[PDB]
Amino acid sequence: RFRKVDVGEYDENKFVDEEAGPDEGEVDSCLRQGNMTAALQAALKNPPINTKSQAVKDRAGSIVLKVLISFKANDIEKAVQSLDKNGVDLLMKYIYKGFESPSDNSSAVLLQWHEKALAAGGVGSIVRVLTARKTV
Amino acid sequence: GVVVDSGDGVTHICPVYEGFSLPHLTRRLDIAGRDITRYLIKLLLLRGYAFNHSADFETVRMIKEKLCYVGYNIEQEQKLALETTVLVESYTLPDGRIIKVGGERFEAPEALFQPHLINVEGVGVAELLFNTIQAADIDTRSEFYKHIVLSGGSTMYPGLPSRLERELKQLYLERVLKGDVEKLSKFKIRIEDPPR
Amino acid sequence: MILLEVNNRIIEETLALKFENAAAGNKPEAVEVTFADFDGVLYHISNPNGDKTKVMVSISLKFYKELQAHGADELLKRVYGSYLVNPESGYNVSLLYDLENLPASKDSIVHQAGMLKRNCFASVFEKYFQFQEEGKEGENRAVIHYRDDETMYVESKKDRVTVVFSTVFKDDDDVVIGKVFMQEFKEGRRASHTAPQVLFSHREPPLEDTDAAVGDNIGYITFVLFPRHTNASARDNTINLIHTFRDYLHYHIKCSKAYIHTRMRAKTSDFLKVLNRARP
Amino acid sequence: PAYHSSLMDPDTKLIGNMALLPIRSQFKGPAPRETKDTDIVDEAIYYFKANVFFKNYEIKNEADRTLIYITLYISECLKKLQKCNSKSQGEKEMYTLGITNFPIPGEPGFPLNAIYAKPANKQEDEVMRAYLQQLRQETGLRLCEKVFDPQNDKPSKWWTCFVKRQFMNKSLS
Amino acid sequence: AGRLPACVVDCGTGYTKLGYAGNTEPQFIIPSCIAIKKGVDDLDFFIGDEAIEKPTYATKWPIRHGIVEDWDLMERFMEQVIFKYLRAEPEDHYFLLTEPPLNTPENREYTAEIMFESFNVPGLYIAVQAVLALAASWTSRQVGERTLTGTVIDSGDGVTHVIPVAEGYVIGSCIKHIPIAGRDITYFIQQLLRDREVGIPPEQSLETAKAVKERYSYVCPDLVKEFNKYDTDGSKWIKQYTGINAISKKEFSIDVGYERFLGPEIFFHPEFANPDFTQPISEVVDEVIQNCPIDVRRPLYKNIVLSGGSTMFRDFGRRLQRDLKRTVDARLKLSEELSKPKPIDVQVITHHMQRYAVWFGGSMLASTPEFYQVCHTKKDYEEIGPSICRHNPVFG
Amino acid sequence: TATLRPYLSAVRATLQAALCLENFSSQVVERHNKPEVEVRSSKELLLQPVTISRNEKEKVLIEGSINSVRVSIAVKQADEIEKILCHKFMRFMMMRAENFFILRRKPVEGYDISFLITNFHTEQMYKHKLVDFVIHFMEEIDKEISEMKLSVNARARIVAEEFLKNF
Amino acid sequence: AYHSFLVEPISCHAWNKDRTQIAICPNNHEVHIYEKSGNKWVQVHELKEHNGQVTGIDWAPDSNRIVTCGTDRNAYVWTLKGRTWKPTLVILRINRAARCVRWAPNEKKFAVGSGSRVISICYFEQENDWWVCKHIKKPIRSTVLSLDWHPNSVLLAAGSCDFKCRIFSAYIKEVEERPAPTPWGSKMPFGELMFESSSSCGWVHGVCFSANGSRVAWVSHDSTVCLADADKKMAVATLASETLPLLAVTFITESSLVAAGHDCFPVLFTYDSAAGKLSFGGRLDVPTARERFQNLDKKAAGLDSLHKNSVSQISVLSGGKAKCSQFCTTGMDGGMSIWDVRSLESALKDLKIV
Repeated sequence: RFRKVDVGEYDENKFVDEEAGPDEGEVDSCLRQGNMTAALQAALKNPPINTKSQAVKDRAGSIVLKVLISFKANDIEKAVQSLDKNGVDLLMKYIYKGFESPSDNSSAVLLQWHEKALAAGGVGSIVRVLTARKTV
Repeated sequence: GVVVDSGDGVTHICPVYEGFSLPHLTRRLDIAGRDITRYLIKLLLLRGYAFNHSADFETVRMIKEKLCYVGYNIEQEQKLALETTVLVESYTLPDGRIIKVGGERFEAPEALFQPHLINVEGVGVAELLFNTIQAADIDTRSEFYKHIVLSGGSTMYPGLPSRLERELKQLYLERVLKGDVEKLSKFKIRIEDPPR
Repeated sequence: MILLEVNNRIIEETLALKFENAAAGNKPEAVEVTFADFDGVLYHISNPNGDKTKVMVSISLKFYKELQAHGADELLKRVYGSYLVNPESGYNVSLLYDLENLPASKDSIVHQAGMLKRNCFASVFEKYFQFQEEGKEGENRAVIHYRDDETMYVESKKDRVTVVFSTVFKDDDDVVIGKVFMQEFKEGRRASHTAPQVLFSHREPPLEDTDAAVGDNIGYITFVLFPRHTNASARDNTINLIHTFRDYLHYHIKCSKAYIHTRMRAKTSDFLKVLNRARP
Repeated sequence: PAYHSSLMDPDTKLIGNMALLPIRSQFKGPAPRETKDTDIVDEAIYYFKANVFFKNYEIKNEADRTLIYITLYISECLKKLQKCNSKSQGEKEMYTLGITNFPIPGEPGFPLNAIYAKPANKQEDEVMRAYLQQLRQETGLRLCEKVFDPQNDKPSKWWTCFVKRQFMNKSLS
Repeated sequence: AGRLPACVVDCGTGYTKLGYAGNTEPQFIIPSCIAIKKGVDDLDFFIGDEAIEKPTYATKWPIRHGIVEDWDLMERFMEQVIFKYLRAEPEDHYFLLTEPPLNTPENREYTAEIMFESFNVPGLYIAVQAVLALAASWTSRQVGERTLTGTVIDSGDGVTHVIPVAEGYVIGSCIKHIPIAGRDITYFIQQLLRDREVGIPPEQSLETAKAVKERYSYVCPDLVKEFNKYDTDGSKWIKQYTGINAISKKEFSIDVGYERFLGPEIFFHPEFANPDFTQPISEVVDEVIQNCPIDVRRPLYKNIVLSGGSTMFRDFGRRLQRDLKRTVDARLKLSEELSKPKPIDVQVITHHMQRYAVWFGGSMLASTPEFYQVCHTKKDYEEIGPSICRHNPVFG
Repeated sequence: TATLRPYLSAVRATLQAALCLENFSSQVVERHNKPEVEVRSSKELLLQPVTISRNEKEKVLIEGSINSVRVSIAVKQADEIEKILCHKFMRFMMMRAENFFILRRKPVEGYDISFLITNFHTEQMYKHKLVDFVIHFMEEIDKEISEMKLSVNARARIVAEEFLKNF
Repeated sequence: AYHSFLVEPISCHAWNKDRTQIAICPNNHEVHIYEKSGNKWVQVHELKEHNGQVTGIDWAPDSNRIVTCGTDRNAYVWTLKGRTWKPTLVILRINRAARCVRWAPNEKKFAVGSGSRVISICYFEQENDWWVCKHIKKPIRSTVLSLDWHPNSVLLAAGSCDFKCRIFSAYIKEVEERPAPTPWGSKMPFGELMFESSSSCGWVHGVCFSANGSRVAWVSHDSTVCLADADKKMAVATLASETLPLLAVTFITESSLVAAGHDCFPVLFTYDSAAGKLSFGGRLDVPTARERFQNLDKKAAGLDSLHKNSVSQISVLSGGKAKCSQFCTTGMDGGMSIWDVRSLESALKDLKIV
C-alpha cells in the first residue's frame, strides 16, 4: 500500500525549467484601413514569451489569428516575404496555435499560411516550434 | 552494510557490522531464481505457450535470463505493455520455432516484490530489507542504508537497484516520516550493483 | 449461396440412409441425434422404445402453441397424414417412419420430412391469405414470438396482406449494416414492380401503440403482400420466402462482415509490404 | 526386422566368410551332406517373399551371407522364369542361367564386396565358385516346382510379381 | 447448458467433421475444401464433396499441415458450415473448434476474430486435438482411470504423429512425425496391384487401391507365416474385387492378395515404401517416451491411444503393443545383463470411436456444464480483447 | 477535394521535423531504455505537442521526444456507416500491432489510430520512407473506407433483388 | 568517399594517431577495429567486454590506448599487448548509462559524460595501480551528450539535455601542473564553471573547441549553430538553420566549422570575427582523366546525399583544427565517409573557407 505515492515527485533532481502582448489598437487600426502586411508585423510584435497566464497567451494568438484569417490567399506570400527570420519562426508558432481552434474554414487558410511560412522558413522553423521551451 | 544475495536456490539479507556477520537480524526470503522461472512458465501459459514444467525448464530459464527485468513503476509498465508493442521481443526455441514475449518480461520478476502472486506468505525483497534495517541499532542504521550490496545470479535484472531504492523511499517516507514529503530529501540510499 | 435453403439436410440425409439400408435388407443400426435449426428450433431423431425398425423425427418450438391457434395441427395432418403421431415428450410434432412399411418412392416423404419447420409455420400464413381471398376484414392479427425477443405480426386487409418482423440487431455494428440492407429493400420495387413492397422503421414500431419493443437495436420490417403473392398458385413459394426472411437478412449482415474482413486483410497486408520496403 | 537363418552351428564350415552349409542335392559341389530335412535353400525360398521387401539387413553371422546370396539369386531365376511358358521350358532355362559364371566376392559386379570376404587363394576361389554353382542349381531347381501351377503351362503370378522387387536394392546381374 | 446444444467443428487438413454436442458421430464429414470462381461474387462458392469437380470453379485447400493458410477462405468455409449444413443461428450456440498442437496463439486470435466479429458467437473454446483424442479413449472398456496423460497416435491425412500429453498439455518439444499415413498405404497397395493384376483402368488405378485398402486390409502378426497361409489356402485368403470402367463402361475382375496385409505393414516396416525413412512406428513411440520427463514415462507407456482412420486396421493396436513391448524389454534385458528395474507395463488402447476420436471427444466435452464455465464469452472478448482466446484451460 | 494536398503537405513537413531521434538510455532507471514520449518522466526530453487540422473533424497530433514520436490521427468519418467501418478497420489493424511495429495497440484518447515510431525504427528503416508511409496511410485509409462502403451498397442491392425477384 | 561498414548505425568511432586504423561500435556491445589493405577494409580486432551498448570510443594517439564507455555504466581502457587488446575496468561509480568519452590532449586523463548528470574525469595512479575519478556535478541537470577538451588539457566543454553548452575546469593537480591563464578566465580549480550559454535553446548534441581554444562552438536540437569567443567577452554568435538539427560539429580552421546531422550531409559555417556573426557557406555533399570518365551519366534510399541516414559524428583526420585538410563522418546508416577539403574547394567554386 506504500507503493502508492510517487516519490519521484520530490527528487533532488527533477529537471526545472529556468524562469507583453501585441497592441490590439495598432492591429485593428491597420486591419480597418486595408493594410494587411502592416497588421501582420504589428501582431507579431512583443509576443508574451514569459507569462504563466494562458489568458494573455490566448489574447495574443487570437489577435494574430484574426490578422491571418483576414488575408486573401493571393496576398500571403508578399506579407510573409516581408518578415525576417525571427518573424517567420514566430509566425509558424502562431500558425500551430491556429491549428488548435479550427473555426469556420479558418483551417483552410491557416494551411496556406503554413505553406508560405514553410517556403520562407524551412522545416527548421517547425523544429523551433517543437523545441521551444517558452511558447506562445 | 547489507548483502542481498539471491541465487537459483535462495535469497538472504545479511547485515554485516564492521568485520563480522550478525546472525541475529539475518533473514531469508522464501523466493528465488527457480521460483521466478516457474512463474514465468505460468505467465507464458496464459499467453498460449505451454512449456512442460520439467521438459522445458532449462528453456524457460534461458528466456528469463535473456529477457526478464524488473519494472520500476508497475502500473506505468502495464500501460506500456497494454498500449504499445515496445516490450515485445522475439525468442528462438531449441527446435527453431519463434515465440514472442512482452509483458511477462517484467511480470515474472515481480514475484520478488509481491510474493502473493506465486502464493508465498511474506512481504517481498524490499519490505523485508527495510524491516531488517529498521530493527538494527538506530545509529548503525544509516551506515547500513548506504552500503547495500547485491549478490548472486538472481540479482542482475536490469532495473533492480532502482526499484529497491524507489521502494525503500516509499517505506521510509510513510513508516518513518509519516507522509512528510519535505524532510524526505535528506534520506540517503544508493545500492551499487558491483560489475564483478 | 444467396437464398437460404428451406429443407433441413440432417433430417433428409438421416432418413435417406435409413431407407437405403432398409431397402438393401441390412440389419437396422440404432440412431440417436439431437440438432437445431434457426430460431430456437430443436429436433430429435430416435428409435421409440429402442425398436431399431422404427424411426421418429420430432421438432420442438417454444412458440408452437401460437401457430397451433392458427391452423397448424390441421395443416400438419393434411401433409403428413398417418406419419404424424403423438408428440414425443419435449417436442411438439413427431413423425414416425416404419422401416418395414415405406412407399415405393421415398422421395416425397424425405422431402416433406425436411420441411417440418417450414410446415409448422405455413398455417398462420395460409389462414390470413384465405381471409384476404374472402374479403373477411377486421380479423385480429397473428402475433408469433418466433424468438425470445423478436415477433412477427400477420394481418389481412381489403386489398393486401401484411407481415411485420420486429427484429433485434445484437451488435451496434449490425444495426448500421442492417439499415443499408433495409434501405435497398424499401427500393426494390424499382427492379421488380410486382414484388411485395417493403417498409422499414428503425427503433419504433409502425404506428398501427401496444406492447411492442422499442430500442436503439430494434428494427421493423413490413412486407406488403398482394393477391398475386397470396393467391392459391403463389402462396407456397411466398411462404418459403417470407418465413426465411429474418434469417436471410441476418445471414447477409454476417457475410458482409466476412467480406469487409477480406478487404481489411488485403489492405493491412499491402501496408506491411510498404513498411517492409522501407528497411535498407 | 527381417528373417535370418537359424542353421549356423558354432562349428559349421566357412568358404570365405560365407557358411559352407549342408544341402541335400542331386548336384556336384563341396556342399556337405545333411541328416535333417530343411536346408539353407529351403530357408531362403520360404523366407523369400517376406525378405525381398527389405532394404536393410544385419549380417548377424556367416549363415546370413549364404542366405543373402540365395535370396538374390531367387530373383535372378524369376527374372528369366517369368517370360516362358510350360514348366519344361522353365527348368530348361534354369539349367542355363544356373551354369552362367555369376560374379562372386572380390569382383566388380558382385554387390556387397564390402560385406563378403574375397577368396584368399586359387583353392578357395575354385571351391567358392563351385559351392555358389551348386546352390544356383538346387535353388533354381526347387524354385521351379513352386513357380509353376500344377495345372501346367503356368508361371504363377504369385511369384512372377516379385520380379521387379530388389532385395537390399542389389542385383547379382 | 441451455435448450440448444453447442456446435462442434473439427477442421482437419483432409476433412472437417461437424455437428452438435451430445451426438456420438458427426452429422457431416466433408472434405476440407472450397471451390471458387464485385457484388456478391464472394458468395459464389461450394464446399466439401460438391466442391471436388465442379466444371467451372477452382478447388482450394485452406488448411495445410493442419494450419489455416488462407483465412479468407477458411472464413467462407465457416459460412456454409454454419448456415448451410449445421443450420445453426450462430448467435445462439457456443462453439468448440480444434487445433493441431503447435498452432500459434496468433492463429487462435485470428479464429476468434472470425467467430466473434463475423458470426457473433456467444462463446468459443479452441481445444487441442491430441487432448480430445485422450478424452475419447475414456469410452474404452480397458479404461477405469479417467486421465489426460497419455501418448497419442494420430494418423491423419499426410503423416502420423506421436503426441505425448501430460495433464491436459501436449509436451510440444517431444512430438515426433512418421512419414506414413493412409495415402501411402494406398499408394503402396496401388504399386503392388499395378504389377500383378491386369486391367485396372490406368486412370482408376488409385480408386481401386483405396477400395481394396478400405475393404480388405489388416495388420498381421508375422509376414512369413502370413505368406505361407496365403501360399497354401488360396481359396480362404485371395479375394475378388470387381469394378467399372468409367470410360468404355466395361467391368474388370481382379484378385486381392498379399496387399491385404502388406499395405498396413509399412507402419511397421517403413523401408518397404519410403526410401528415406526406416524407423518403425514402434521405435518412434519408444523414442518419444524416453525423451519425455522420466517421472512421466511409465504413465505414457501405460496409456497409448489411437486416433484416425489408418489406426483402424484390425489388429493395429495389438501389433503396436506387442512390438513396443519387445523393444522395451530388449532394453531392460541389455541393462539387468550389464550389471534389474521394474518391467514396463505397455498398454495400447483401442475403442469404437477411433476414426473421429477428436470429434467425439469434443462432442462429449461440449455436452457438459463445465464446458460452459471454461468457454470465453463474447462479453469477455469485447471487454478484455482477443488475447483471452490465447489460452484455453483444460477440463474433464 | 481542394484542401487535401495542403493538409498532407503540412502534416508531412511536421513529421520530417519530429522524426529526428536518437538512442537514449533512461535517466530514471539503471539499464532501462524506454520511449520517452510514452513514459514521460523527464520533461526535458519532451518536445512541444502540435496539431495540424484540416477542419473541425480531421486532424493529426504529433508528440515528439528525444527518443520517439507519437502520431495520432482523426480520420474522416462522414456518416454512420463510415464511422463503424472506420472503427472496425482501425481495431482490425491494432489487433495486429505486433506486425506493424509502428502502431500503438490503442489510440491516444480522441483519435481513431496512433503510431509510436522510435529510434529503433528510424535506425532500421529510412526515416524519409516512414514519413512517406504515414502520408500514404492517411490517403489510403480514406480510399479503403470509401470502397468498403460502396461494396456494402453494391451487395445490399443484389441481396434485396435476389429475394424480391423470387416472389 | 563513402564506405559501408554495415547497415545498422555506427554509434561511434575513433581513429589511431596515423589514421590507419578505425574503431567503430557497430550498434552493439562490441568495438570493431578495421585496417585498410590496399583499397579494402579488413576487420583486424573485436573488443568484447562491454555488457551493454557502447556509446563512446576515444583513441589516445601517442600512448595508443583506446577508452570506451557503455550503457552498462562501465568504462574500459584498452592496452595493446602483443597482438591483442586487453581491457582494464575503470570504476565510474555511476548509476546510469555512460554517454560519451574523450581522452584529454595530454593523455593523462579522460572524461565520461553520463545519464547520472555528471562528468567523470578519470586518471591513473602509479601507486595503487588503477584508474580513479572525480565527478563534476553542479550545475548539470540532465544527460551529458557531448564533450570536447581545450588544448590546455584543462578546460572542458560539455553539452547536455538541460539545453546548455558549458565550459568547465577539469584540473587534476596530481597529474599536471597548474594551468596558464586563458581568456576563459585565469582561475581554474577543478569543477569550476567557466562559461554557460544563456538563452536555453535545444538539447546540445555537439561541442567543439577551436584549435587555439578561445572559441567554443556547439550545435543544438533547435537547428542553430552557435559560437562563443572568449576574446570578445564570451559573446555568442548564432545562426538559425532552415533545415534539420545538426548532431556533430568541428572547426576546420579558427573561423570555419563543419557540421552534419539529420539532413544527412556536411555543411560549412564561417564566423566573421570583426562583425561577431556566423554565416552559412555550405553543403559540401553535392552529386584529371580518370575522374572525367566515371562521372559521365549512362542510358536507362531515394536521397541525393552519400549518407543514407543521420550523420552523428565528425572528426578531423589531418591538419588538425587549425588547417584541416581531411575529415571523416559516420552515421546511423552504418557508413563512413572521408572528405577532402581541397577537392571540395576545387569542385565547389562558390566556397570560401574562413
